Amino acid sequence: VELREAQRDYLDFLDDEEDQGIYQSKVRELISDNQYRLIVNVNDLRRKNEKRANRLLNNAFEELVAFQRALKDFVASIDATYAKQYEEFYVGLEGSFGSKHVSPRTLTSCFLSCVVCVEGIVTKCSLVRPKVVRSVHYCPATKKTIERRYSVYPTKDEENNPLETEYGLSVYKDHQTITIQEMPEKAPAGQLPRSVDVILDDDLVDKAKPGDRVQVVGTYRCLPGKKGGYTSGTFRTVLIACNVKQM
Amino acid sequence: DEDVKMITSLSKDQQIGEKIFASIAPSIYGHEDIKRGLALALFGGEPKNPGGKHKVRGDINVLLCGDPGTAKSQFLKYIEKVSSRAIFTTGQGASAVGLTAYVQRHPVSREWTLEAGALVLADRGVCLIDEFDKMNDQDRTSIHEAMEQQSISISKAGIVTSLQARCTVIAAANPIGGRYDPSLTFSENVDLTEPIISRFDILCVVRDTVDPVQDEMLARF
Ligand SMILES: Nc1ncnc2c1ncn2[C@@H]1O[C@H](COP(=O)(O)OP(=O)(O)OP(=O)(O)O)[C@@H](O)[C@H]1O
Ligand SMILES: [Mg+2]
Repeated sequence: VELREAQRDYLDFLDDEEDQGIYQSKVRELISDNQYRLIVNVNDLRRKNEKRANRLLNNAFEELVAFQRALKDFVASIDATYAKQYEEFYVGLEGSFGSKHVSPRTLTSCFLSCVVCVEGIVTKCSLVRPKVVRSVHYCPATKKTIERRYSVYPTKDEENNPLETEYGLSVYKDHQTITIQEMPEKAPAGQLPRSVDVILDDDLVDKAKPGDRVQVVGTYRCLPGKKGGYTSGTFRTVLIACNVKQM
Repeated sequence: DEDVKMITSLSKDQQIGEKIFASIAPSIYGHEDIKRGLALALFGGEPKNPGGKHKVRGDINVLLCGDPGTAKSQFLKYIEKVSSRAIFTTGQGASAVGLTAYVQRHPVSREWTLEAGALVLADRGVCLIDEFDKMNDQDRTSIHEAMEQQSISISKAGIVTSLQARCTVIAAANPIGGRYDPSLTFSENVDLTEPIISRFDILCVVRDTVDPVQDEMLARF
């Protein structure tokens, strides 16, 4: 019920053409420019719906999923032809967050599952790597094709017949990891710096380079303890970015 | 308890000062003035601080400069033996105790430690320096700041500290040319700078003039 109401509110937010809105023109430009990411100002959403903005800031994952679903529905309604190419769209955020504008030094557990904005410098970057989404396999012995989705790699048929992988039919997405360090111009003198880890996916992979000053908006989450009968009770925290800006 | 009474009785002696002066360095022949100055340094004075603005120290630093073969190191060894808290070091190098503070993993204990210089370890004690003219820039700067400000400031590996270094410094040195020249001043005969020399309260000059009777007595001893 809550998710459906949030989706309804998000759908109502976008239909602003009869209210001097700009987002319809933005979506038209995105379709024209073959882009699948939309940037929405947090200030405008707060002006139009403060409760939805508060819920999104205090709870990110579910609200972001609902907003992506709403954007999918909106793009479908505009031109379902374009929506066929991509499975889902992605959301970008902009504006003044206020209390959630947090430097790497001031990041704490109080901001878990929330949307935060950080400003820093890039020190470490990793090579771009593909990640599997779907897999297609073929059996020359029986001329049968099987499909698998990911969110175990099959190797043999039911009758132990060998399976051959079709790399071209599979789906891959880009992935990269970067590190952000507090700017020395603002860090206290005589103290060691503190760093945060950020994950970039899809079209945001190649938007950062080491030695550059950037501003990143994204969700703050923990990583669960890996498999084992005993756990230390300490989880690593990694930022999942949704928008990167060159200041 | 009886020791206090014995000390008070000894103080009533009319020649207690001469006895104390002659007691220092029994194995060293001659150099009465050096022994007297070392006694004065050992007994020390009294620091003063009107309010929290004007600080005046009470430590008596001693510098000895002399020709080779005048037994300068024996006085330092005797002072190290006598003093309850005495730290001995040499400026040549490979000293057991360093003169500059640093943060490092100890080779033996394998633990992350902050090791201060000999000046800090000698707080309210005595610091003896041999080969005072062989020191490098870091040791000279550390000694200068420990003698002027009586404190050491450390800013290393994210650690910012200030440590007290209230100590009495006794140093030994040799002339630039290997032999003291009376025609030149003391400053021109030593590789040290004037501000460093100005810190020492007592400066002693030792020469190796050929006196047959003194040489005969020294050889007999
Ligand atoms: N007045 C003295 N009485 C007894 N021994 C003496 C006297 N003067 C010098 N010596 C002897 O001279 C020797 C020289 O060694 P010593 O370490 O004392 O020299 P030093 O003056 O420190 O020399 P250097 O300039 O090379 O550092 C010693 O074995 C010491 O016993
Ligand atoms: Mg010597």
